[PDB]
Amino acid sequence: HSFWCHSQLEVDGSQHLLTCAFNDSDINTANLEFQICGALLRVKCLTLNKLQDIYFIKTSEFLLIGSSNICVKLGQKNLTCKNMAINTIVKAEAPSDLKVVYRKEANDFLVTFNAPHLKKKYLKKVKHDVAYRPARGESNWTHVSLFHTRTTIPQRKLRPKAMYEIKVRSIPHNDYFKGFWSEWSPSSTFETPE
Amino acid sequence: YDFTNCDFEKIKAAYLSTISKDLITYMSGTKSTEFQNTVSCSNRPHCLTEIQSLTFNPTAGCASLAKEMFAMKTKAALAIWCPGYSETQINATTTNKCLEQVSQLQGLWRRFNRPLLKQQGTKHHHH
Amino acid sequence: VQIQIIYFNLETVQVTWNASKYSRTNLTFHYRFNGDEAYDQCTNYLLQEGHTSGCLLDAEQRDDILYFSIRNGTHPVFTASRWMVYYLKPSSPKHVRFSWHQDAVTVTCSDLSYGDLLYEVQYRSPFDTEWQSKQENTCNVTIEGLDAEKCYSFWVRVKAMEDVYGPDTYPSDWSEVTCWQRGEIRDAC
Ligand SMILES: *[C@@H]1O[C@H](CO)[C@@H](O)[C@H](O)[C@H]1NC(C)=O
Ligand SMILES: *[C@@H]1O[C@H](CO)[C@@H](O)[C@H](O)[C@H]1NC(C)=O
Ligand SMILES: *[C@@H]1O[C@H](CO)[C@@H](O)[C@H](O)[C@H]1NC(C)=O
Repeated sequence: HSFWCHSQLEVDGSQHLLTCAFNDSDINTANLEFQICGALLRVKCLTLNKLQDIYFIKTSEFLLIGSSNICVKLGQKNLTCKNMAINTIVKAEAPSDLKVVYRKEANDFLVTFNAPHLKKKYLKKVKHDVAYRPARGESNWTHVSLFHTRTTIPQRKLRPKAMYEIKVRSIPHNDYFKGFWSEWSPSSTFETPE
Repeated sequence: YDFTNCDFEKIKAAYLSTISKDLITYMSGTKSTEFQNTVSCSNRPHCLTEIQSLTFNPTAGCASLAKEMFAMKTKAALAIWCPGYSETQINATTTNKCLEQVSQLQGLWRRFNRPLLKQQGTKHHHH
Repeated sequence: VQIQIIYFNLETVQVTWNASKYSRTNLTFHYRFNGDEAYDQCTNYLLQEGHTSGCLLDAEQRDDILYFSIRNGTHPVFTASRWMVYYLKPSSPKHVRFSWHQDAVTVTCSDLSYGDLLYEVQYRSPFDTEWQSKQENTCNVTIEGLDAEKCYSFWVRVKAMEDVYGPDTYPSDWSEVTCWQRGEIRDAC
């Protein structure tokens, strides 16, 4: 019954989201519930809501200070409990609005995107990972590490008269909030000149 | 309570991560310059003493800030990182006066982050 | 009464005022620090058009609440009390140096004697529409992913951190603008 959890901050308000699921997806989750206790503002515990193969809770109860016990329960029996802090399991939200503009004057491509964490109250420092490769055939992705929402790709670095695929992801970089890479953004494509 | 046994660096991390932001949310819409600054503090233990007082000791006009999210986090940080703080906890229980008082808290928390800056509280040379 | 407070580089506090009503007069400035109950009068006045317009206090790197009052003789016209560091203006970055490595640069400078500051480097090539920026806790900012083949204009400044000093501080003035193409200094860009 081993499991994982991740938190996401200020999702649809001042409310945070906690998501958990079993490592083994071939598990009959019949009557198994997830309960989080501790590090909550007004209550001792919260029970997560099941949706197909995942469990979640959207709430404002998290203190974001101190550890919580997350338990897999069958009735009142604890099958497995793990202690973890909501502030150390933060999955960043994926960037969006990825755009590439070819600048002939500069002999480069200007890449821009929107970083949702910048609009949040907490966690205002994330590291971005931009990946690109030709849209046709198999290639090892070229990765660019950034701390801002723009980068340039010099023309000389890309093959001419070719179509490229580009995507981006983010991870918390903060001395308090720690966690996981976001999912990749949807991919954008662009064409290189002669 | 004596705030000299606190993990100040851990408390500082908690302030900068979330508490600072929650105080700003509470004060939203007020002019920075709108409240006169009246409450001061010196060292980190003294600042925590004054933060303690203003956040949890009930004043007149502002009966309770204790239920506020910034206060609940402050109580959480002090219970985790100040040993014997929860063993000394007393076990029984927006106004234009609360905004004044929260403005005072913001200054103390900020002063808690400047412990190395000198003040009028002087005379300390040695051998 | 309109007022301005500047705490220059944690050295000097300057409080300036203007009030058209009290033009035919010298308004007096009285101050004290926290606890030091009796007010003292200003011993360093700024004048404008022959009349008092400000005061200079030697603050000697001290972080306190300055309590002050401006008076039309005995009658107080304006009274306020503010944490002095809230009006901090750090000094301009000194001894700014650049070290290049292929498509990267490391900008260093003399750090100030006080903490919780952000040393910001702004840069652009003629192809950029706005200044791009990178900042750090110390004056050692590394900007990777640039183009050795392009000319870049650069300038540095010091800001106080809002979480520690509050929102009303002043950034330092920017240091001298320098131009760089292929790891060598240039005149124009
Ligand atoms: C408050 O309650 C808890 C549990 O009863 C106890 O540990 C704590 O020390 C009490 N406070 C005082 C001052 O006795
Ligand atoms: C002086 O008054 C004018 C408006 O009359 C204002 O623009 C200026 O900033 C005031 N000076 C100070 C020190 O704020
Ligand atoms: C105001 O003070 C200046 C000197 O600081 C002096 O020249 C002037 O006569 C004074 N004005 C009045 C109203 O006395």
